[PDB]
Amino acid sequence: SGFRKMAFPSGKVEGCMVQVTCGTTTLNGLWLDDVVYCPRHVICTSEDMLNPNYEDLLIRKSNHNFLVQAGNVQLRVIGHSMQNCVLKLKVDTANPKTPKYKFVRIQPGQTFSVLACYNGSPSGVYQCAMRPNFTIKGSFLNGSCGSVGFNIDYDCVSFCYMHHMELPTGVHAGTDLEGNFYGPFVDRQTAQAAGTDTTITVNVLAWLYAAVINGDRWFLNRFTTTLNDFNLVAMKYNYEPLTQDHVDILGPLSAQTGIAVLDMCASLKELLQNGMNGRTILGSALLEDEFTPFDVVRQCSGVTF
Amino acid sequence: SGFRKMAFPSGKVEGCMVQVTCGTTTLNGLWLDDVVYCPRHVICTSEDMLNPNYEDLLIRKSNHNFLVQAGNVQLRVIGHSMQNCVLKLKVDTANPKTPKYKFVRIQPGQTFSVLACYNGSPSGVYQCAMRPNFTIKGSFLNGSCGSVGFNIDYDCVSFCYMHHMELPTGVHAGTDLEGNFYGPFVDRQTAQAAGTDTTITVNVLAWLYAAVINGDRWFLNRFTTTLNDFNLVAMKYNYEPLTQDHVDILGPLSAQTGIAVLDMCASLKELLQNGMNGRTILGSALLEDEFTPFDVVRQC
Ligand SMILES: CO[C@@]1(C(=O)Nc2cncc3ccccc23)CCOc2ccc(Cl)cc21
Ligand SMILES: CO[C@@]1(C(=O)Nc2cncc3ccccc23)CCOc2ccc(Cl)cc21
Repeated sequence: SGFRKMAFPSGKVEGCMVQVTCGTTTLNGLWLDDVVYCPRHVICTSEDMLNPNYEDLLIRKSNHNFLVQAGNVQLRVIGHSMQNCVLKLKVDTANPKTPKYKFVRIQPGQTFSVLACYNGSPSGVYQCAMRPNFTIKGSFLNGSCGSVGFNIDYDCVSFCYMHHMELPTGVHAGTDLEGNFYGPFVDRQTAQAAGTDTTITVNVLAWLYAAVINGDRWFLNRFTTTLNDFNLVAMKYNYEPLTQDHVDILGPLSAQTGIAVLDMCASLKELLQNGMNGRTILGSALLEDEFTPFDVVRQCSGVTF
Repeated sequence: SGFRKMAFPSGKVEGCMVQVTCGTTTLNGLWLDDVVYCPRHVICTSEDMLNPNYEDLLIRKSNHNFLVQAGNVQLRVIGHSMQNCVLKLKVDTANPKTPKYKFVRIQPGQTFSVLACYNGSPSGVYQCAMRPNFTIKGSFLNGSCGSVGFNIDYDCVSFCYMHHMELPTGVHAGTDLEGNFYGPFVDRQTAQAAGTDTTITVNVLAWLYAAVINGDRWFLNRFTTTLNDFNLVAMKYNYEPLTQDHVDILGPLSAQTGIAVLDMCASLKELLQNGMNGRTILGSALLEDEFTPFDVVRQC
């Protein structure tokens, strides 16, 4: 019993974190095989950030301008190139701790673990979701750029996020490991803002199934709803639309608890329209949307890596 | 910016998790140097659990009755001894992945990371606090016994908890790594219950200081309180008493934000009286008590 916000074990990623220094700037890099990946903004001064021409700034750098430190060992950079907003530093040593890995681009609503790092040293691990507005509500201080987000599927690490920026509201923006930003963000010090966000409906439903599995049933009711009527209510409360794909994905949890997905939607509708009435669900007074249906099944079944 | 419930990176502990099997029972063990630590209840059958005589059950076991698996490698048990409620299995191989470590017994209110494991394989990592009633609100299924709690301040892993039991309310009980239970619990299936839980007041105050550091001030007020008047109020909401030690520990956060500890106590009293009025503090509609003053300074 019990239901916690749980991250994947971070060991496979810890063995890939390195420190990347370019001039006065130090941030984190991900060392996989003979390449160190890091935000291309590592080459910018604060003035360069105002309006950077990354190709022009990079052409002025040599391999020896990039200092890469893996623990207490300096790696030698033997090549450098840019792919979108990520800088790829070729090094002369393949990382012996390189796990089985893939680069995957996730969709909003998907969760992942973040290994927050400073000076190439892991500091903490937490779980978060890619918001519908493409930001993450992370916890990152100055020096955290290059920290990565990942999932583990069997023995394979799927890297899905690299940290680049903090927006004025304190939320975060980054790229996939191919350097493509999540969201309409750019790696430039210019006015940017997180758009209006919405709640990840399928994840709230998954978390309500988790509460039922853990013995919390007060919110259940005799009612059901149509998918269209539920989506009218979801639109009203700034919840993401629930698709037939979401309903299908919740099938296993629906079969286990005996509560049809549309039956759980009618519980959610009542919670949106009436609140919790002083009660809590899994120790929360808010509807939690950072557990996917897969996270709920994994946590309630004890999947290992 | 941002404030998350953050666990320590688990890699140093992942490299210590092994599977321990004794007869029909399989659970997790912690392999440090040439010793594998695990709950002594691994030697019990479901029947033995009501009134086990562990000394008598253990004397009947030989080294070959314990199967220890580290990944896909079977380790050879060359000795076994019990220390309180933990079984220590001496093995013929020192763990090459043994980090710098220590065993520390924590106090209620302290937080730690749990690396939940099944069959010697890590499943996930999360952050816990030792509740005032000596239980932890974990996430543990059957097979999770032997999973450990730890902190990693400055490259040294301080192991503070080993999982042993789930109480009827779904909360969890365990021991330190010397096998001493936290709380009045025993490793037997006799009727046991978690005592009435209370809120960790010093941690709620630390988290309010985290909220001020992150730019939120809506809950502040023009009032202060005496420590005794605060405790008289807080006790009515099932909050733990705030001691002068707690006030001293909050000194650094008080100096950084410019909000005296007793001024923050007055904000807490008001929050308990009013609720949040539809507002949130650091993304929460409840007062969070699983961040210590040390955690707040580390993260902010
Ligand atoms: C590279 O630095 C920037 C940044 O956001 N960095 C940070 C990222 N995370 C947490 C931060 C906490 C505090 C201070 C900075 C943080 C700030 C300057 O302008 C920009 C502009 C664009 C980009 Cl892609 C990054 C940056
Ligand atoms: C030895 O296992 C017991 C147990 O609590 N195990 C568990 C520990 N964690 C999570 C659990 C989730 C679901 C099922 C059991 C769990 C159950 C029998 O009585 C007892 C009595 C004492 C002790 Cl020290 C352990 C136990």
